[PDB]
Amino acid sequence: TIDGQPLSLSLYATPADPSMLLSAAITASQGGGDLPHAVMPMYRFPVI
Amino acid sequence: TFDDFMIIAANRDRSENETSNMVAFCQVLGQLSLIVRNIGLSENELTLL
Repeated sequence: TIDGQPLSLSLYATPADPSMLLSAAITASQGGGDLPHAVMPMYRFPVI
Repeated sequence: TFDDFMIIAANRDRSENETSNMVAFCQVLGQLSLIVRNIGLSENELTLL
């Protein structure tokens, strides 16, 4: 203008949106229990 | 190592260097506990590395 102020208005850039935070549960896989060696005892079946 | 920390333990008669080494071992263990539970690691990422 006569005073130095601009006629055409300014551009308003869009701000960035807040992102959505993500989490996860990674999982493991260990081996199972393997059977030991069997020993024969001295007692009968109802006692053992 | 983890062995020879057990042998410095379970004695109750150790040198000052022995208890200093066991204290350094336990403090490195505590640092590792903090470095795991602070960053968040459910060990499937950790034990791979």
